[PDB]
Parts: sequence; structure tokens; C-alpha cells
Amino acid sequence: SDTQEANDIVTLVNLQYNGSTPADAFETKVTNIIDRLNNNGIHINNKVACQLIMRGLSGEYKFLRYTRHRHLNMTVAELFLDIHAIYEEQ
Amino acid sequence: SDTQEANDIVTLVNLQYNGSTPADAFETKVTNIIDRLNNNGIHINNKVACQLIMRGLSGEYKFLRYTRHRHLNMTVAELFLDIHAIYEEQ
Repeated sequence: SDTQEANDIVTLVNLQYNGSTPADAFETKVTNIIDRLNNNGIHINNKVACQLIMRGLSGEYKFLRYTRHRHLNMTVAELFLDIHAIYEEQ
Repeated sequence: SDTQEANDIVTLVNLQYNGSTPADAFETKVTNIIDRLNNNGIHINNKVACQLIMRGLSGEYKFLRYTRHRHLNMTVAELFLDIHAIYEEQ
């Protein structure tokens, strides 16, 4: 699309997960956004990506933004493993 | 800051200009964000940058998002010249 990157960035900034949507969808949703943006030359690295994902991660997931401070060099895949683990216990 | 790029991206996505702030401040504000983001490896090119600026450009500036369709390959500087010109007439 002509307005591809801009809409991906706004979607990334307005992520709001609480536990309703399956992690499956939410993961591949964010995985795509970062892939598409990176295909178009906009590289959102793991550090910055995780930050934006954990932002707006509310509910019983809220806290993951607090341990993040100890989690340096955390990967997006790792971060979702955590989210997946939470969803399985619901 | 450790959370620099992420906060720059969210600032860019949540821009809301209507005519209150001087164009001077709003311009260099966005000019910096795009420079900082580009220094850190997040390449926001003119096309996508302008798109994100015109998004949330409300008030008497709204119409610049409509003329944009004729303005292909427009630069961020050009886009602000328009915003500056409108601000001068207020």
C-alpha cells in the first residue's frame, strides 16, 4: 500500500493487549509489522520493539514492563514466550 | 536515554498540531525526532515522515492532508513551509 509504513508504525504504537485476543494472533500481528517495516527500510530492533510491545501491555501482563529493566538484550521472541506462557494459564 | 527511540516514535505518532504552538517549535521538534531516529538507525524517509506529520495535523491545517495527494516526493521542509505560511496568517 501507498500508506504502508505509516500505518504499521501507528499500529505498533497503539498496541493494547490485555488477555482477550489469543497470543497467536497478537504475536504474528506484531511479528508482521516489524517484518514489513524492516522490508521497507525501517528497522525496529529487538530493544526498541520490545519496549513498544510492553508499552500498552496491560492487565495481568502489565508488569512485564517492570522486569524488562533487568532483561537487557531481550528478544521479541523471548518476550512473547512470556506472554504465551501467561495466556496458557487463563 | 535507554528509552530514547521508543519515546521518539510515540511522540511522532501522537503529534497533534492545530495552531497554538509556534511553527518554529513544532518544526524543530519534529525535525529533531526524525534526525535522532535516523541517527539511531530508524530511517524515517521524507514520504513516510510527512505522512506521519500530516496525520494529526488538525484545525485549519487539516487541508494539507488533502493537497498531499498532488504533493508526491514532498520534503519535510516543504511541508513545514506550508505550515509556517498558514501560521503567519493567524
